[PDB]
This record gives sequence, structure tokens and C-alpha cells, in this order.
Amino acid sequence: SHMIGSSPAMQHLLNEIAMVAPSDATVLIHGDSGTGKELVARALHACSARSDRPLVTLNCAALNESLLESELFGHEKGAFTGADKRREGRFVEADGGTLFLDEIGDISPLMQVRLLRAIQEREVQRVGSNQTISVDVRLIAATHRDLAEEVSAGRFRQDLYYRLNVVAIEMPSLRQRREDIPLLADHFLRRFAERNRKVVKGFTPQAMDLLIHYDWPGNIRELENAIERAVVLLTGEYISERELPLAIAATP
Amino acid sequence: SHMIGSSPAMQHLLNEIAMVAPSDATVLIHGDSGTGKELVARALHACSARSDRPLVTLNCAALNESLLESELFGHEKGAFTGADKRREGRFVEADGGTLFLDEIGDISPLMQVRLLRAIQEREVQRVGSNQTISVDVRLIAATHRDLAEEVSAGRFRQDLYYRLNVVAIEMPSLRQRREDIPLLADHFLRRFAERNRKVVKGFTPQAMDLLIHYDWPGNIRELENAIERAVVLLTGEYISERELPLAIAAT
Amino acid sequence: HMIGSSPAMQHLLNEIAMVAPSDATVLIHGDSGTGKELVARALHACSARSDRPLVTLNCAALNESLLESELFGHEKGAFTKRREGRFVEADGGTLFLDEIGDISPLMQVRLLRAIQEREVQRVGSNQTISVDVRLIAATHRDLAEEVSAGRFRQDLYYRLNVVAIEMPSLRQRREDIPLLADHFLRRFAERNRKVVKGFTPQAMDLLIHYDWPGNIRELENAIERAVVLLTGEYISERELPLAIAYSGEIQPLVDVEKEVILAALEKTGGNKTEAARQLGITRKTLLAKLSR
Amino acid sequence: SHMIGSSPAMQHLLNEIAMVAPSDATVLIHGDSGTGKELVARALHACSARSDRPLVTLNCAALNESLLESELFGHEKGAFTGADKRREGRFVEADGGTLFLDEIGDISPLMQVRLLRAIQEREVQRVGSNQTISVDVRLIAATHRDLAEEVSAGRFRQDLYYRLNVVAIEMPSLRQRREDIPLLADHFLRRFAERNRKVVKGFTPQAMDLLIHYDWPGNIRELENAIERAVVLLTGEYISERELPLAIAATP
Amino acid sequence: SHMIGSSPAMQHLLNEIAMVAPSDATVLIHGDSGTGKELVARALHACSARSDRPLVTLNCAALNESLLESELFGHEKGAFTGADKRREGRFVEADGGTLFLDEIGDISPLMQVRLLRAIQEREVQRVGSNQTISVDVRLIAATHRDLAEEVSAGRFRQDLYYRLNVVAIEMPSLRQRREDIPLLADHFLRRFAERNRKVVKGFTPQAMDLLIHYDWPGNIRELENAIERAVVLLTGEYISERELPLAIAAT
Amino acid sequence: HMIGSSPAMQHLLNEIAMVAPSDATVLIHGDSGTGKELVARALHACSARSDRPLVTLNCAALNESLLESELFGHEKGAFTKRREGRFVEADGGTLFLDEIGDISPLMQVRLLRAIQEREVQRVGSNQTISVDVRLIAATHRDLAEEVSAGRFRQDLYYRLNVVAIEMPSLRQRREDIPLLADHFLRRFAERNRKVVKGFTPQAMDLLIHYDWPGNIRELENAIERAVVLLTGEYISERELPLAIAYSGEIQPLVDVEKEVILAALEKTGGNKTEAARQLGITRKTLLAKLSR
Repeated sequence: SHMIGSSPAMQHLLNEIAMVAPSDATVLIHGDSGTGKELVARALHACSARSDRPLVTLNCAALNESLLESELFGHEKGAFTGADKRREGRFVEADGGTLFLDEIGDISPLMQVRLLRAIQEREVQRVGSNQTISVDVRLIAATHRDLAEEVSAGRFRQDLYYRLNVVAIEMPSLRQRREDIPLLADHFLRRFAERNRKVVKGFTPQAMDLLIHYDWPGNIRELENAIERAVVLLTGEYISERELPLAIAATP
Repeated sequence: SHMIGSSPAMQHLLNEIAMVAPSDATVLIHGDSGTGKELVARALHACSARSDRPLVTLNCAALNESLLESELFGHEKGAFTGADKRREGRFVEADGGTLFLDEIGDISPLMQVRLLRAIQEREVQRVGSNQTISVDVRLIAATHRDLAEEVSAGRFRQDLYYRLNVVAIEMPSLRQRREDIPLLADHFLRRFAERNRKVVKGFTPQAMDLLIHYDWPGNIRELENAIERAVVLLTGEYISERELPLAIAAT
Repeated sequence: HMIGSSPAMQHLLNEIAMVAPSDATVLIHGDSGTGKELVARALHACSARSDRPLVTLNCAALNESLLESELFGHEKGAFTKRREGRFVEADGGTLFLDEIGDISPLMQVRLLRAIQEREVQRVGSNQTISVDVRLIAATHRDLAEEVSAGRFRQDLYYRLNVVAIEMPSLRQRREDIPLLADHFLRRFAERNRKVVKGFTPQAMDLLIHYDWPGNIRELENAIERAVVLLTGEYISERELPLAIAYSGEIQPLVDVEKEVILAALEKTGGNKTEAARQLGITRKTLLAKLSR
Repeated sequence: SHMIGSSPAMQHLLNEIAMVAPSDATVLIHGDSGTGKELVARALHACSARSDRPLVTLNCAALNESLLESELFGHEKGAFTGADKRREGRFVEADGGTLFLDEIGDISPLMQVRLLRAIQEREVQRVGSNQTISVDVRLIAATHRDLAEEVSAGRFRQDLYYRLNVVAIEMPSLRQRREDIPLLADHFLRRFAERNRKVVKGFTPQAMDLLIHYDWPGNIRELENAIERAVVLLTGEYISERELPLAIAATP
Repeated sequence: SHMIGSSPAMQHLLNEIAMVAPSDATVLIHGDSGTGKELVARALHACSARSDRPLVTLNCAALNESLLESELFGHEKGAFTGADKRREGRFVEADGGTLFLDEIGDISPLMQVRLLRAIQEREVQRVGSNQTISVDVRLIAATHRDLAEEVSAGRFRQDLYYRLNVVAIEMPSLRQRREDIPLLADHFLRRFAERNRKVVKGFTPQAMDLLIHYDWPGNIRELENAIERAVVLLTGEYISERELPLAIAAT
Repeated sequence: HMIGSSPAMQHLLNEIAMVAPSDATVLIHGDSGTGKELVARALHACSARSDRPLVTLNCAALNESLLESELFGHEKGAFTKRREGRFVEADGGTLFLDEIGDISPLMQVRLLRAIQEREVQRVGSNQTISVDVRLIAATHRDLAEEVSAGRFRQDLYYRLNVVAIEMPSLRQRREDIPLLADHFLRRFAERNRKVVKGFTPQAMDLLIHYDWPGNIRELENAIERAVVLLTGEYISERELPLAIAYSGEIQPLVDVEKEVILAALEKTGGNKTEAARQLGITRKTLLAKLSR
């Protein structure tokens, strides 16, 4: 619910969130997977104007056109595989708050089309009747693809694109924030040292160095794996070079 | 007269819109996506005669053959996708009104046949019965496709092509209307400066000059975004060059 | 109704009358855009089921299913409340199937059985009903071609290609166009309560030499557009659809000049100086005028 | 309900039907489409031992795996698209008679499999319960494909094949029976002359000659088209050279 | 002892069939289609111990993933394909019996998993519930496929492969059993000469000689047909060379 | 239960104990055919949810759907009468998912969410249930490889590949085989009430040098076959499955002779006469013996 910051790139990013977050503008978070995009969504909601109002958030990852539609929009008893107990929806659930859809770069056209209207004109029809149901949400999308490319590739639309990529933040990699790793590191060292009830404290100066120096391709995701691993493997108190994943040495 | 007025092209379009609009003739509005087809629709609606009636309008965008069939036409208990209270339809809904179907270019073949039946002989069955509901609608249609090529490539059929493309209107691209840009600009500058409670007013002559020679590719849509962005970044009063998207506008 | 007197159009009438007498099946061939439905209407009119109803459906796109039904019919509580059928609907009549070259295989088999031995089951049960229908069907598709490709089958094909009428294109009946043209100019001047009357000899001249690809449908469109736009009394060149006019639509100075300064070039062996001289402009200019 | 016969090949064929028809053997009629295979099925049923018992006959042409199953076998109220009024079936309907399936060369595997058991062991389960329902039918299949090929192509099975191709008759083309055409010809000349209520009688010696000499690729199917055509076109009494399809002259 | 007896191979097979049959071990009968796998199944059934119980048997031939699931296992109201009275199943049906699944080689993956569950841990859910019905079945399986290659090609999985192919029996092809042919022949010659009320008896030494050196490709199935045909053509008493299929037997 | 003492097998135990303590997720890698399920059982046994139940499902083939359900569960009247779920079923326990490298994408996303933040919705509604499960999952698939190919995803992968145990092959643990071998020889001699006891040093010798591809499963099969067939007291070479023996299975005279008469040939420079002479047969014979 915060971040481990400054290193140059890390700073710039903080600068942007600060500047932009004031409520109305939709926001597109771009960057490879592995870096706290979620977090940067968090930081957005927090820093501007609806810091007290809810922060709805779903991940469109792989839910099929159908499920997604419903989950996003609304839905009543008349839906084809046996469940009848009207579901509100998320956009609504956020009405007057903040919606955060993650991994948007692959929604089906149709959903692009809907998602558009969603944003275009405050309305939101439930999966069913003309429940024109207007709403008022501040949107924040995230993805790791070249939306611009998707557009030209013809898999994604201008209209939606041009309505999402209003204010764009670009997520720097773990590598672009060496300076944090250590501190970031300790953070998990503590979560899991506890989760396994293991007494652990401190990295040996050697490991922290390789740590500070590696963790590229799955930035946090990667580190967070590499640590939890050490603590579970650790027979003593300080995680060392031989408690870290092979790709520690396997990289030089 | 909704849209930000004249520049030659922009003048020729109101000129077309005016001559054409007395009800009966179907209209096909063709043009790069990103410009005011929709408004042009409304304006068409407005100006001519059924100005009092409602303006039904549906976007064919990506509605499966099925949902569109129903969405457009009729369907009572039949569909069977869960709860079937009856859905009247859109054509009917417009009856004695005006219908606007956007993005009609990718509709499935069968839908072509049907749509043509709705234009050819004013009746309108429904997704199920021989409920031949007669309607009388002014049809207005848009696409960003070269209907003709589609016709020739075998994906869209002439009969329909020839009953939609009776009286054609080419939306002009933003670039084909520089003279407006500025005027268009200010317009967005007011809406967003209001939407953000920001005290903004004016564009530095420099900034304005660029806006004036770009905003090609995603005509209004892109402009519209390029300005809101600028209002949202603006620290002070007049949006300038360093508040516009870097984005190859000057690159 | 059919307007005609030009050789082709004449021959076609000759054919209609000849063949009309009821028993034989009649397949109509020709680009869409010309009165095939009418030619079927005409057929229907001419010999002896003149009084009976004229069932007619267009196989358009109809999914195999709805087509099967519409065509034969499930009169018994199959899908859960009933439709008789169209063949039956014509029993003792004349059936007109349109755009028949895209019916699926299954359908081809069925349609044939129904042509081969007068019966017509209904979908999914053995409701062995029997009929007698005069068949008239037409398509814009090279049936043979469909056969050899294997998307259509001989049996049906040979039972359909019994009596052949080839609908002629407008380009093949110029002489009519004006008469035709006038016909539409009358309908839409009325439908729009505009007071139009006549084509400028110029317009009418283009109309007589074009109107090809969508034979009647495209002309019908062309005029209708023309009356809708007309702000005066005679429809003229600048009311007919662009397509009817290197070309005759305005093209940009910039381009036309490069077109000119390249011709001059060609006619002086690439000698710029001379080109410019005759062109009445500085060598430096021509250099630019085309390096724009 | 008879045939126009002898020309050599035409004779041989008659010889086979005569010889084979005695009831039990299944029979496979091979030959291009266009020649009276149906008829030869007829002649079979007629000439041997169940000439008084029914002659059930369906064409498997294009009915989908489902419809076919049902139509062939039996079926009760529990079938998926709304019709409940138990259907008997055909094999049954023939029980103790003669079944004639036409254009078999394309049934789906599954149907091959069933059709097999059908023939293998007299039973026939209705599309539903264990309606083991034995039966006793004499089978006669027809097709225009190289069943032998289909087998090797792997689209059809040995077991079924070897149970259908017990006694095989090969259908000669119209061309292999010149001698009949004329007489065959007259036959239709009469059907349609009547069906159109047209007074017609006789071919001009010239047409009958081209007739006797053409009509290859869609043997009867073809002729039967070419005639009906003449009568409908005929303005007089004898069909001539200019009443026959273009492919009359279009062939030399 | 159903089948027409010995020739070396034919002797080695009864020899296998005899040693193997005391209930517990699963058997995989492999061989060109066209020979007596089925009988070999029966014989297996017969000879060993559950000789009194019924011999359930289903052919997996071409039953969609779905129909086979149910056909093999359980399914109550669930399936929903029309009328759902409950279908017990085949495994259960054999419970304390013997199951024979022919043509098991093309069954879908999921079916592999399931089938293995039925062999691995004797329970058997049904198409729907957690109705863990325990059964105890002797399994017997046939195919004309090289399970191994299939395993290696990734279309069939080892675990199952290794619980079916415990004790393998290679059906020998007709050619691998000349010594029988004659005996086999007479057998069909009696059934068909009876089926046709024909007074037939014997094969000319010539005819017999050929039968003896052919009938390869479609082992019994082909022979079986080649003889019925001959009885059906026979005009007189002893089937001879000109009563057998031309068919490349001597070509 | 697990039988062992050979280096690899030893190392594996060493790993199990080391890692067992509950919090961390454990992914098991290794060709199918070796005790991965057991290794999971062992894991489960060793540190602190020793007493709680051990939910375990094998993702086998299960269609996306039934898997989704089985795995999370629709406890609310979705499909029309209920199933809780398997994650829940383990809440405060240890989950064992088997063959996890073929779960679909959607599933990958879900499984992850369920690993990432302890909740578990149920299919189609927002029944936001929360849990805590120790995860143990295994597959015979090169996860990385699946990632780079794009059929599997990093996020999940990096959350699964936390703690890695590589199940070793039999070929890598020969020393066990006999001990192992004896174990099965005991089960099936019993299950068939046969009185077997011991392997001929010959058989046991082959067993020790083979049993590869289906590690334990193929050995388990091999023996079982051997006891079923044994008509005597010691299982021997000629009771083990063919595959365990150019080769060692009888091959036909005809072939072996051509094999011999070609060697002789090779060793006399293709001189037939000589080949035959040494071969003790007429030149004319050799000519035939291989032109068969």
C-alpha cells in the first residue's frame, strides 16, 4: 500500500502520479508484467480526490466475452446457464468511485465496443433489458501490450484507445530502481519469515548485492518468488547466496 | 446545425445535409472513423421532417449475427437465452421516425438480406413468427469501409449496397478542415477546463499553430484526447506546446 | 409490368411466352440487378396457374435450418406454434425460389427429392405429404461451375437446368434505358412531390451509355438520388452519381500541373530549360512545381 | 418399374440380377451417378423372394449424423430438439422385407459402426434405451464411390465394407446401352408430353440419332432433363434437333 | 475354446489364453482388425473364473467423448439430451463380472484419465454427482493400434498404457495361420449353405488351395465374405475357383 | 511409504524434509511414472498440517468448466444440487494439484488469484469466500518452455516454481530396483495367491539395467505380468515383458541366413564362390538363399 522508491526513474514515476491523479482523467498504465502496476493504480486512487470512496478492481485476464460482460456490467435472472439472482455489476459498484481494470489489452471487440459507451456516455446497460443506468466512475486501465500496435494491428479500436490513453503512465522495471530492491527486499523477507513462522532476519551482504543487481525479467513477481524461496529453504537466520534461486549465479 | 461551422468542406457538408434531409431518402455516411458521422446523423434527423419523432439508433459494431437480429428486429418468447419477455425492436421503435445504424459494414450476410427486406418492402418479421409488422422508417447509415470494395470482394451485396447508397455524404477528415480546428479546439478546451474546475483560457499562438497542422490520424477522437490531456496537465492558464502530446504531432 | 423494346429485351419476351405452359421447371440466370423476379412473375402470369397463388421465397442466406422449415415445414410440434411450408403453400401453384445457388448440400438433396417425386416430408417426422408444384428458380451463379467445383450437384442441377432463360444486362439493352429512365423519373418525382420533368440531353446521354454493373437497381438508385437533389426542373450531369462521369471529376492543381510539366518534359527530351520556356515559367519554378 | 434393356453390357447386368437376387445376400450397387441404380435395386427386390413384402428405401445423401441415426434406427420422445412421439425406424419398418439405402459412401464413421451391428447381429437399438430390437432385413446399398478406396483412405471401414460388398453389381452407363435410349426415350417423351398436356408424338429421325448417340455424363438424369426440355419447348408435334439441349451439337 | 483350433500360432494363443485367465489381470488384445479379438475376449471370459457372471462389453468405436462417458460410466438426470431416466452404466453393470472394451485406441484424452481411474482406484463417479460407486471388474481391451506409438506420439498416455498392457495377446493374422484356413473355410461353408437352403458341400481341391494361400488383408472378415459370396453364386455342389472373388486372390 | 536408499533417492528425501515446513508452495517436476503423488504425500506428512485432511485433485484432462467448479466450486444454485470446492475443502490444509501444466489460461489466471490473494469466488457469482492453503502441484512439463511458447504464464509460473523438487528416474536409482522389484513381487504373488519367491539372477540382472521409460509404473507392470504368467517358483527372463531383452528375440531363419551369407560376402570381397565354399553350400544355393 505504498512503494519503495527513488532511484531516478522511480522518482519521475512518483512525479507523474502526483501531478496527474486529480480525479477526472482516465489513466493508462503501460509496462511489462512484473512491475507494480497494480500498486501504481493504488497510488493513483489514493493521491487525488476519491481517496475515501471505494476502489473497485477486476482483472480482465482470461474471462470469456460472456463472463466478462456480466462481471463488468450488470446482469439479471435471465442469463443462460442456471443462475437467477440479479447481479449488479462493477461499473455501478464503483459509481462515484474508481474502477481499475487490469490486463485490458485483450478484451474482445464487443467488449471494447461496450467498454467504450461505458466511458463515452455515462450509461451502463445490464446484461439484459434497457437498464440504461448511468454512472460516474474514474477509470484506470493497465496493460502490458502496445495498445498503439493493437490498434494498427486491427485488434483494438481507436475510439477506445483514444479514450483510455488520455494520461499515460509508463511503469519502470525493477532494474530501473535498483535503489529500492534492498528495502523492497526486506519487506517480503518479513512477510514470509512470518508466514512460515521461521526465525529469519537479515540478508548476508553478499546475497543482497546479487539481489540489488539482478531481478530483471519478472521484476517484483520474480524477486517475491526468489525470496519466499530462500526463507523456506533457510536453515538458520540470514538468507545467503546458496538460498537464492539458481538464476542468481546462473545469470553472470 | 450541431457541429463547429465552416471551412470549405465543412460548408459543403452542411450544404449537402440541408438539401437532402426531407424524409424519404436513405442516407449513407461514409468516412474515416473519428469524425462526426453521428452528429451528421442527428443533424440529418433534425433538419428535415420527422424532427419531432424520436431518433432510434443502434450500433452494429460487434453484435453477433444473433443479438443484432433481435436487437434490430423482433423477438418474443423465442430466442431462449434465459428470460424471454418480448422485445419489440428497433425498426418498429422508430416507426414513423428515424433509424441510424452505425458501423453497418461488417454485418453478416444474412443480416444484409434482412436489412434489405426492411428497406425494400417495409415489413419486419421477428425472431420467430410470421409477425409481419409494417414500419415506415427513414434510414441513415454509416461506415468506415469502402462498401464498394466490399461489394466487389464478395463480402457485401449490391442490392443492399444500392438501397443504402442512394444519397451519399463523405465525412471530411480533420485535415480536410484545418479552418475549423481552432474553433473545434476552444470547444474542447471549455468542456474539460470546466470538467476539472480548472481556470484555463486560450492556447499560446504557438501551440495553436501546431494543433492547426496536425490531428490527422484519429480526427476528432484524437484531438479530443490531445486537449483534455493538456487541460489535465496545465499548471496555470494557457495550454502551450509542452502540454500537448509529444506524439509525433511535432515528431 | 416490364418495360421493353430493344432486341435482347424482345428475345426475352419471346422466350417467356414460348416456355410458360406449366409442367416444366425454369431456372433463371443473370447478374443480380435485373428483373429476374419479374421474369418469374411474367412466367407465372402466362400459361395456366394464372389464377392460383404464387408462393415465392428467397433462399437469401437463411441458415440451413430455417430454410428447411420455411421451405418444407414442421407442421407437427417439432420446435417448441406451427408453420405449414412453402412447397405445400404452392401445391397446385407455382413456386419461385430465388438465389438458389447457395442452398446447402442437404437442401440440394431435399429440394431434389421434392422435385423428383412429388412428396414433402416435414422436418424430423414422417408426415409423408404429397404435392405438385411448377418450379421456378433463379441465381446469379455459374451452376455448372458450382457442380464441377463440387458445391452443387448434378442431379438437382440437371433437374433445374431444364429450361434456361438468360436475363440480359442493361448494357445489352441501351435502347430501353431512356424509356426505363423515364419510368423512375416519374416514380420519384412523385414520391418526393417534386416537380421534375425531363433529363438534359447531356445527362440522358451518359445514362444511355452507362448503367452497367447493377443494372436496373443501380439506375433506380441513380435517378432517385437525382430527384432527391434536383433544385430545378431537369436532372443533369451534376445530379447523377459521380460514378457515371483520365476522368471527369475535378483533380487538384498540384497534380494537374505535374501532369502538364511532365508532358512538356516528355515533348522536349527531358530538357528542363526548354520545358519551362514553353511552359511560360522559370527553370527554377518547374524545378519546384514538381518537387512539391 | 422395369428397364429398357439389351445391348451387351445391358444384358450382362440382367444376367447378374437374375442370378443373385435370391434373398439373403446383401448387395452393393456400384457406378457413376446418372444410371438407374435405384431401378436395379427395384429389380432386385422384385426378382427373388420378398417380392410381396415391403421395400423400404432411404437415401443417406446429406442427412447429418443425427437425423440419419434416427431415420435409420429408432427413436423415442427423449430427443433434443422438441419432438416427442416415438419414431419406429426404418430397419424395423423393413423387418422381414428389404431395405435400400442409397448413396452410402459418405455416412459418418459412427453410422458405419452402427450400420455394421445392424448387419452384424440382427439387433437395432432405438435412439435411446436398450431397445435391443432384433430384426431381419435383406439389405441393398448403392453408391458411386470407390468403397475400396474409401477404406484405404481410412474414411470407411473394412468390417462394414466386407459386409456390404458381398455381391456386387456394377451399373453400366447410358453409353453402354445405346440400344435402349430410343425406347427409353419414348417413355419420357410420353410422361411429359402429358404432364404439360401437350400434344406430342415421335422424334424426328435426326434427333433420335443424336440422342442414341449422346447422353453420356448424367445418363438417365441427363436425357430425362434433355427431353422434358424439348416437350416444353416444342411448338408442334415431333421433337427435333433444335429442341434438344445445346450439348447435343455442342458435343461433336 | 470357441475358435477353430490349431496351427502353431493358433496353438500358442490358446496357450496364452489358458495361462492368463484367472481373473485379476487386465488384458490387452492387439492385432490387425479382422481377426477374432472378440472371440478371444469371450474365450478369456469363459476360461477363467467369473465364468458364471455376465460379460458386459461395449465398443468404443466412434462414440463422442460424451456418449462414451455416460455409456461407460454413470449418468442420472444430468446429461440433459432429452429424457433423463437414470442410466446405470457399464462398469457397474459388470461389477463382479468381466468388461470388454473394443477399439479402445482412439478414445479421447479425458476418457483416458477416467478409464484409468476406473482401473486404478476401483471407484466410478457418474456424469454429474460425487456418486462414487465402487466396482470390481476384470478388464479386457482390444485395439488395432500400436498403443506404444500412440503413447510416444503423445496421443495416448503411459499410465493407462501401462495398466492395460499388463498381459498382452497378439492376435495372429489369417496368413500367420494357414493351417486353420481350411478348417475355418468349411465352417463358413456350412453356415451360408444353410442360410441359403443350398445343398453345398466341399471345395474343389483347386479352390481350396488358393483359399489356403490368400485371405490376407482382411483376415476373417474377408474370408467370411469371400465364401458366402461363393455359396450365393454356386450353381451346383462344390464351390470352385470360379465362385471365389476374382479379387486379386489370384491376381 | 517410499522405498529408498540409493544416492538420488537419498537426495530427494533430504529435500522433502528440508522444505516441508508449511508456508511455501512446492512444484514437482519429473517424468510421469515416478512417485510424484507420493512425494507430495511425504511433503504433506512432514511439517505441520500433518493432521489436517489432504485435498488432492488431478487436473487430468477436465474441461475448463468442470475443472473450474471442482476446483473452486459453485456452491450457489448455478447449474441446475451443489459442490463446495477443493481449495475451500483444504482451507487450513494442503492442496495437491496434479498435472498442472495443461490447465487452460483462464484457469491459470484463477489459480493465481487464488494463490496471490487468498480469496476464492465461486463460479458466476460474487460469493467472495476467503482461504489459506499450502500448495503442492506437479507436472511433467517444461514449465519455462510452456511460458516462452506462450501457453503458460509467468505470474503463475513464478508463484509455482518457488520450491523445486526434481523426481529422479529409475535409471537414476538402479540400486533401488531390486528392493523395489521385491516389493511388487510380494504384492502380486499375494494378489494372485501364487507362491512365488525370488528372481533368477538372470532376470534380476536385466531388471537392474533397464526399467526406464515408465519408471515405476512400467516395472510395476512388468512384474505383475511376470507373476501372472509364472508356472514355477522363480520369475525369469522368459516371463519379463519382451521389451526388457541386434536383439534377443527370435528372428526368422530366412533372415538370419541372409544376414550370414552377406557377412561372408563382405569378408571375401563379394566373391560369391568363396563365400559359398566357406559357407559350406553350392554357389547356386547362396545365389538362391538370398534371392528369396
